[PDB]
Amino acid sequence: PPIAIVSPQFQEISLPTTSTVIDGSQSTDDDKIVQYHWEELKGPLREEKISEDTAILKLSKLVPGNYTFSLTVVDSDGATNSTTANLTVNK
Amino acid sequence: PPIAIVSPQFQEISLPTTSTVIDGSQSTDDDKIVQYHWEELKGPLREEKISEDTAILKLSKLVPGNYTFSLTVVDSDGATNSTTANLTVNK
Amino acid sequence: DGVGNASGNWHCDSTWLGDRVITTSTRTWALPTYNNHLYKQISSASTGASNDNHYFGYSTPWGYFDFNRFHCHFSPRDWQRLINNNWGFRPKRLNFKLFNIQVKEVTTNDGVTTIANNLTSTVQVFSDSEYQLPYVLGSAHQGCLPPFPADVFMIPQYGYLTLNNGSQAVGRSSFYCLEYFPSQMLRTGNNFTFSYTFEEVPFHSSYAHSQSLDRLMNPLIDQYLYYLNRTQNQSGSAQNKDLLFSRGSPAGMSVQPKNWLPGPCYRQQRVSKTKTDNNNSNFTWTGASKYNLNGRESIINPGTAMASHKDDEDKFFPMSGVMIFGKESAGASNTALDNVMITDEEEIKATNPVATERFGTVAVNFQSSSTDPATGDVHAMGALPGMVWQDRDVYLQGPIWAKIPHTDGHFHPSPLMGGFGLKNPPPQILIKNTPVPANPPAEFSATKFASFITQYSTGQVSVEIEWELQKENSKRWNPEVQYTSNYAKSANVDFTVDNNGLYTEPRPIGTRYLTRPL
Amino acid sequence: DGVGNASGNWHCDSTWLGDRVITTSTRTWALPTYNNHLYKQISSASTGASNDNHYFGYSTPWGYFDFNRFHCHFSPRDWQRLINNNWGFRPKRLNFKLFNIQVKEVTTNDGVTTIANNLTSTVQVFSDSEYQLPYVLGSAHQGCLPPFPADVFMIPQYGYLTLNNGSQAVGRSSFYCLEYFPSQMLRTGNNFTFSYTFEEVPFHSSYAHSQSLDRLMNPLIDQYLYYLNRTQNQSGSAQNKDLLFSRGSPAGMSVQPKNWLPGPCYRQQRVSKTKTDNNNSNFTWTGASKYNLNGRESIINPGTAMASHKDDEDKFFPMSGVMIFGKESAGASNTALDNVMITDEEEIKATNPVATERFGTVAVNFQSSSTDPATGDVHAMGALPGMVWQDRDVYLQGPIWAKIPHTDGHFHPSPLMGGFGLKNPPPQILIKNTPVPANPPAEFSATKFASFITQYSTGQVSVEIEWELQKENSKRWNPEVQYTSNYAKSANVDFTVDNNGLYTEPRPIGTRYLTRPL
Repeated sequence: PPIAIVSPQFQEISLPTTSTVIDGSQSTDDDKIVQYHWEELKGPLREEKISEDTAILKLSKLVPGNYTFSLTVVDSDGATNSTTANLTVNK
Repeated sequence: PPIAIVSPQFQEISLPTTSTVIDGSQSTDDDKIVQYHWEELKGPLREEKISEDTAILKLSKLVPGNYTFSLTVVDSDGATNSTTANLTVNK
Repeated sequence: DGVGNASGNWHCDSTWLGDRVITTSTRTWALPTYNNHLYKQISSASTGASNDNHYFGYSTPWGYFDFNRFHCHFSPRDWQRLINNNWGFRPKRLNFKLFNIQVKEVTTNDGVTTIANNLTSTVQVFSDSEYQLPYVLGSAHQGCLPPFPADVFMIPQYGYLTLNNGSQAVGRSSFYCLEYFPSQMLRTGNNFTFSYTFEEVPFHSSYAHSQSLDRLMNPLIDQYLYYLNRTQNQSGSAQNKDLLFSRGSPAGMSVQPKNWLPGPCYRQQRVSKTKTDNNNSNFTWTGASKYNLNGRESIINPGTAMASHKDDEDKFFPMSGVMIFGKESAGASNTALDNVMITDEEEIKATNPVATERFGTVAVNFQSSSTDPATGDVHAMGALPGMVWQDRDVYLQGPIWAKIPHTDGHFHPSPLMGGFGLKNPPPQILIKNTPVPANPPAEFSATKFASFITQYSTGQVSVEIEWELQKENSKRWNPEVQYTSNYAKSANVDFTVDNNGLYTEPRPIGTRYLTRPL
Repeated sequence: DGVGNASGNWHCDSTWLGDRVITTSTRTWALPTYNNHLYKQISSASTGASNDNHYFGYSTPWGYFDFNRFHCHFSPRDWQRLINNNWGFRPKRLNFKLFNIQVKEVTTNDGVTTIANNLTSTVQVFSDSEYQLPYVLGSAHQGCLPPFPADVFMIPQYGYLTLNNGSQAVGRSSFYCLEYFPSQMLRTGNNFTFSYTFEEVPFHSSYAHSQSLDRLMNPLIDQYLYYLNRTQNQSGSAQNKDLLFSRGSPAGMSVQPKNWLPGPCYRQQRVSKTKTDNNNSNFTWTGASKYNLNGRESIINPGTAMASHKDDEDKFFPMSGVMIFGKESAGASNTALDNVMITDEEEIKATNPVATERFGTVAVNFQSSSTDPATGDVHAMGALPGMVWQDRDVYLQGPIWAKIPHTDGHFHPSPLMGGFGLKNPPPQILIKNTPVPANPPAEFSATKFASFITQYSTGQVSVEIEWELQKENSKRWNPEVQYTSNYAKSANVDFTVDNNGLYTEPRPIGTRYLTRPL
């Protein structure tokens, strides 16, 4: 289809240090993938979103809670696949 | 436009000999012309129509009366021009 | 001149002359039939690999000889005899021979393989001595001559990769038909010989500098050049900014005007061999050093020649900055720490930087009364004028040469895996069983052939490289550090066979044991 | 000199000198046993074919080598290297070699074929260098050397047709016994070599005229010759017939006195590649061009060298006036439009007519006051004095030469399929397994043999044709149109192998890309 895979689905970040990376760059295809698209499902506000239309995330300023992003890839010709990630952020 | 010109507009055919040619092949253009298209306006029936979608006519079996054909040319890209011809057929 | 006559003898000498050493090695090979004689293309669209792991290429039935590791020529005693008293070595010429060809043919009649000796079948061999082909050698693959001489090895399969727009094929993608080269048909009585002479490649520096680069001064006399020692006079109350210069130094050695610079740097990641002092992420590929080439990322691995760690930090290693040779009992997927051999690279700490460390700090802003002099941190550094460095060490396992790619420009063409960067490397010797078909039908058919006779070859192969040594000219007083065997009551002798005949190289041996002053 | 020695090496070079190109090609062959060693006659009375499809002939157990296609010598890069900068090419000499013969023999003992190597069996080879035989080559058959060099091919069977009164045999029907020629017995250690030098055949014109034939005048100056412009003065009422001549022309170019004539014509049928604009009949053989020879009709196919269609009429093709090469996945019976390759022939529109178009109109009657000047329509036209034309294009698939038949007269002996009409062509090389009989009975028998040992041969075969090139001498300013590969991200590289090794030629490549002025 366009098959996507996220880095783990499940991460464990220890407080106070909130700076992680979700690596959706191991997502495969039989051709090139035109773009990688990040979104967000859960989580509170006040985060510095950096480059949602790219491959490797640079996540900062994470409130301990439950974040849930989602990677979506687009083949040529267009085909989507949404695989999500969970951010179990604990003190 | 596609400018067309017919051989004369006015012919004089003497009976019994009814075999004429309308030469719409001096019709000009700035490019090629894709096809030449003959039609008919006036005249009685029972004629052997030969190759209305061509350049040089081969007209036969003409009743003394008033025939009126019409040449239409088509440029690439498409542009039409209808110039007619009169067949003053007399005994 | 067969069939009842050997077409060559077994030569496996290693002779040590004055300024040159001739290391002959002869192995027994076995060439199967690859692809069932087809030029099948290979791409990534069948498996469906990642965006940086797409490829496109072809896979021939030819097979190549790759004598491109050092232990294919040097026994561990000859390597020890070399690296202990030599400041350098380079090859002069090689001499390749391929004899005693036996073309067997196997019949698996009713589940029973009956290997039958065939006498009229041939073997095609050509050496690509004009470099029209992709040069797969020097990519550090398997399928070499084996380390231990009493091992039958299996010849690799020659595939090659070309340009791709992902898993597609751009109109620059070249296809190489290898029967469109003049090969040499070899029966069971003939032999393939050719000779080759290397370029005047520089000597591999098989020494370690006994002086640092920032310690190249007389420790007694002080210099005549001054510098700024102090931008704030201590009058016991507050700031003054009197700009005190003073001469030096015999003792303040870190601030003197040096003359040269350490080499280029490109930081890897500091990773502990002890698992308790590593981050709990993965890592690699998240915090690795990698480069964009045509929009696809690739780890540097092992990068530029840099030292592995600081003084007494043996637990750390650069994430991809070291050669990691596998032992036996090491699979090709997710092996633990014990079954590999991380080559510690620490003899080049003098000239070269540390791959897990910054290469200094430049300044950012302009200092004034208003703004403090903020400095930035340098991580990657291209070559400045006045930099000296020393190339990566070679190993008994590691590769001998590589091909300098035929580009319009290249900067210091030493291969990053170590070795001799050659413009015209030793040519690829490609070998292939001539396809002998099975019985054709009685009526003529247009379709090519769906049935051949299953066969394979075997035979011997001699490679004889003459090296050129650089005898040391030292006036060191105290003894050197040399590669010695562990003198102890041991369970098994190192670099030898086992209870059931498995040649196990226990450790990677470098070549930098001697000391030249800088 | 076998058995433990190869009797020849694999040569598959292609060297480009200044004014000549030497294209060696070597293939692996496999010769079966045809007819079980019998001269069985072949006729049409067994099947019962149509009245134009009756034949009578013989079918030998001999087999021939037919290196009579262009891709048996030129790789697609060498063809591109030829046709882009050459105004012509012709062959000088060939050099045929046949080596490494292996005579296997198969035993199908209890349903299990056990192919056993035989060493004393021979192989008969003769080259018919005096032309006593029917010359089957040049009839565009299969069984050539394969295009791709890594293909084992199967040798054709030499049959020949003679004169018939239907499916009967007239008393002029010759029978050719081919063991009544001196062959050459070849064991597994011998080799067949001979050489051949071509005639001074003209260069194949590998260019396209950059001027029309009816456009060979200065577009600025008008001529000094007059002509009849008008046979009716327009005095605005009726006819006058004043016979107005006037000079020309700078602009009325269609009426000027030309100097030469376009070539001969013989109309084919205008057939669309789009199925919706064709008549709903069948058609072919109803409205095809065909000739009566001894009272039996045969389609011309492809006829005289004519252009395929007019300007921007790519959908039309002459019914039998084009070479139609098959692709793979194309059967030998009723294949669709996609699996064939209709060679578009449009570079000779300048001199040659269009095969779907009349070659002008002659007049029929005498014009007078009584009868109008009726004109008739010309369809077929023999050669008038002053006609120029240009021969049919060659292709990478199509044939190289043909034999000019030894008649008392022939007009412009170029073969209608394109190529080099040779009086003395390359001689037929015929090959045959020597019949080795099985065990005879103990008492003498008069009947010949109903039992032989089933066997077949294999081996290699080298053909090395030296060509003579005609370097271009152009003073054209703007760039030429040359054969380029499609530069795009493609799924598969053209003229290469596939995922499972099938060499597929994607399109027919002509040779007329350069421009000489007329």
